[PDB]
Amino acid sequence: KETAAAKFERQHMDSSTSAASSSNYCNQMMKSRNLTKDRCKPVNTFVHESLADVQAVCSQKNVACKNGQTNCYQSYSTMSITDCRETGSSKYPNCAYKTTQANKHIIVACEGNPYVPVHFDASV
Repeated sequence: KETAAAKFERQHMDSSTSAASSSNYCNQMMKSRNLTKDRCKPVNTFVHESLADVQAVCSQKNVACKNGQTNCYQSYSTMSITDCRETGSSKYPNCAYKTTQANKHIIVACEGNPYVPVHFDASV
């Protein structure tokens, strides 16, 4: 099985671009990151910053997670992100996503030693 940290990296990291290229960014990325394999993952955020910068969020502002856990952290600075969400015409295996590029603070839950992101909670 995938470690929690590796799954976060696969689902949420895109350090190769500074921002979403086009309207087709999400369709391309959701597919290549294997998030459309058995089903269409309905919502997924990619972060366009270095892994180091995202990992550093675990030592930033400690905040509650949406679910009530206390191991979430909000980035002090805004980061380049792309929100990917299924559209109305999306039907597995023909997954279709809307691509929304933005610059926001990210909030992640962190766990482990080393203490690293294991879940993407939200952006603000």
